[PDB]
Amino acid sequence: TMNILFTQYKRLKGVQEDKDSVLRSQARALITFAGDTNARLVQMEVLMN
Amino acid sequence: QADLTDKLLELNSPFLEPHLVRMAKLDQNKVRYMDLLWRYYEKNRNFSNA
Repeated sequence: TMNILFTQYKRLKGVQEDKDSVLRSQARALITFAGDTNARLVQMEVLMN
Repeated sequence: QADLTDKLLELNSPFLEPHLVRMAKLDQNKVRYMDLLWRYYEKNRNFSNA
């Protein structure tokens, strides 16, 4: 689920800043859902900036 | 004013960063210039300031 998320996120990033923001928001939501979740969320946020 | 935020973000001018900072410090639309400068960071690989 997280991979599909980040893939759609890149699709939207590739309108740009908003796309990346929504991506990081989705990451943080899925993170709080399940720390490896949160670690992956923040690390992806840092990997996309 | 013209709301062409992208081209502004593309401007490679040495006055860009400080002007954005001064605007976000003195204007009443702190949100506007703040978000703008954050994006301006995210573009130039300037991660931490973003």
